[PDB]
Amino acid sequence: SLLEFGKMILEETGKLAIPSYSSYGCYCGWGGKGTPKDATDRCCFVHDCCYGNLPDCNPKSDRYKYKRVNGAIVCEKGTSCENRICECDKAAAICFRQNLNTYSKKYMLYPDFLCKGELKC
Ligand SMILES: C[C@]12C[C@H](O)[C@H]3[C@@H](CCC4=CC(=O)CC[C@@]43C)[C@@H]1CC[C@@H]2C(=O)CO
Repeated sequence: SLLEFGKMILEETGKLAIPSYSSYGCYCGWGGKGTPKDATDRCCFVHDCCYGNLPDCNPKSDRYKYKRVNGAIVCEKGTSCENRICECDKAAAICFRQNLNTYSKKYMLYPDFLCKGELKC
């Protein structure tokens, strides 16, 4: 679920998901169109694609369980949807973490009309 993803992001990165990632670039949060701005946005693009791979799943509302093994995120057994959503969210949180070094506040609240360019999942 969205609140769980938010917590996973905070855990990984130290940033609150709202506002650091909820409106970032062309793909994070509501939004996704055009060319991603940066690596972090590309995380969102791939995450968007990841959710798109699951049209009869509801990742905002569906709660999954995960644990930590070494500080590593380990998705735990639920429904097939929950398992898959968990893996999507886990990847995105790790990707944010991997790309904190190029996170740019200038992409927060990024204007929709600057998102043109195209990209197939
Ligand atoms: C889902 C995200 C996690 C997080 O918890 C946010 C969400 C945006 C909307 C939202 C509404 C809430 O009241 C709870 C948090 C949450 C539902 C965030 C946008 C950034 C992050 C994403 O990157 C999605 O692209």
